Amino acid sequence: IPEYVDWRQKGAVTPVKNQGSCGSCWAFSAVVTIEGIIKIRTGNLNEYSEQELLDCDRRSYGCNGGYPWSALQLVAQYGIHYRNTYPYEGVQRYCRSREKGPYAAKTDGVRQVQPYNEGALLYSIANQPVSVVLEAAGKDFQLYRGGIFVGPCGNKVDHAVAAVGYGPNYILIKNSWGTGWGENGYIRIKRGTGNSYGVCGLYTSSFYPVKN
Ligand SMILES: *[C@@H](C(=O)O)[C@H](O)C(=O)N[C@@H](CC(C)C)C(=O)NCCCCNC(N)=[NH2+]
Repeated sequence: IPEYVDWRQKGAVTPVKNQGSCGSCWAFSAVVTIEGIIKIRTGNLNEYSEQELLDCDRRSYGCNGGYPWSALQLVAQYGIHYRNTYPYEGVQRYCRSREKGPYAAKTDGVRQVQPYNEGALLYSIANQPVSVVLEAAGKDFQLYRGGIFVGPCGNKVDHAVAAVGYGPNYILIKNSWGTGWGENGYIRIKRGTGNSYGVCGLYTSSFYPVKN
């Protein structure tokens, strides 16, 4: 795999979103990976609905948090609508998938990256955007403005994001806190430290969609 990957440069990443106060990061994270794999497999970049996963993933807890793997399983089992059809409201409401016509996109499964393994994660990122988790509660992460982030931070993961690239010393992350946070919405997180958890626990739990 190459020394640099940046899925934005291949036109496979949509604009940075803001989840607001709702604990919907798990849905935003999943949608980044759907938008990516559909561009990779079909040539077309579209925005898909975080709100639909928020409302409809019965294994998750709405704005009280959720699971990227369950959200991804939902898209593989049923499908997902365009963001325009099912726009983001920042609050969990009833599942309205049935009321909104046929699904826009569908995937074929979900796989997990072997946890606590930097190289396995890089291998997956070289193939597509990956849903990853990290510890975001620390004030160093909250106040991040730019550069390759080394912490301080622990490994108590609490925030789902999307890895959309990497370089020799970092993994490139699309956050869902708006374009004014970090590097226009992104953070580069230090890698290669020898810590099996990853910086801020970045290697704890990583999933990606499969599409034939
Ligand atoms: C993340 C966010 O929006 O910043 C959000 O709090 C979240 O989804 N957290 C997850 C953990 C990450 C995926 C690591 C979470 O806490 N999931 C478990 C669901 C919440 C616990 N149970 C109940 N009933 N609320």
